[PDB]
Amino acid sequence: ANIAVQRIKREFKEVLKSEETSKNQIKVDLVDENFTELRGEIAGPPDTPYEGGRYQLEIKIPETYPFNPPKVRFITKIWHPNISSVTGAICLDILKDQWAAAMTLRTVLLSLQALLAAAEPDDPQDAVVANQYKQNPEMFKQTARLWAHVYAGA
Amino acid sequence: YIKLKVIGQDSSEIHFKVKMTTHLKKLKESYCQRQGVPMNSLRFLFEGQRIADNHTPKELGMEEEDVIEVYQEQTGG
Repeated sequence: ANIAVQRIKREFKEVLKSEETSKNQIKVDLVDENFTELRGEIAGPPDTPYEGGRYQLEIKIPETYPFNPPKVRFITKIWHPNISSVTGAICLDILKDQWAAAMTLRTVLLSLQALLAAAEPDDPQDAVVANQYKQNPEMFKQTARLWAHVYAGA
Repeated sequence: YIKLKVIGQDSSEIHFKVKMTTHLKKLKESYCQRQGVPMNSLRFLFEGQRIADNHTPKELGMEEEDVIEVYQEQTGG
């Protein structure tokens, strides 16, 4: 849809103009001329093991958007119970059964940033990491902190 | 007042009553409103030159039944 491309363009600029961008919490780059792929970046939220880090996000707009959600993946490896430590695949309701057609790129980026500050270990993407979060919090932090240095520029 | 036809690439022709000494701001916003798209998402031409918000039919030499051509913006606004 050209409705979908015009929309994505508008939401791209909405992120550009956002306060969260001017504070350098979130940003988005254009990848393809056609607006079907973007690259997001979120800062590690303060008082978490990601803090100091920056996380790139592959964002792909499927053909059935906006009736299906953007396909989002971490490019930057991260140690988090709701993100694959191997693939960056994300467990998050708004990317699945709680997607709503009126949700914006900005909404997605902010949700992912809140995801980083707020895990749901009883619905993991990475059961090893989630088991560690639950059973051994301190090893979980040290590891998340080292991944953030190693992979996220922390 | 003067009738003016606004034509899109689909070749739709939508008619407007417009005051001679009044900003084309209104026309442009009313059109975008009719079509449900943001203003700044479309540009409007008369004789191959873009209308501006400050422009009026007073200037531009705009007549009865005269046509304005509307196009989508690359940015999309």
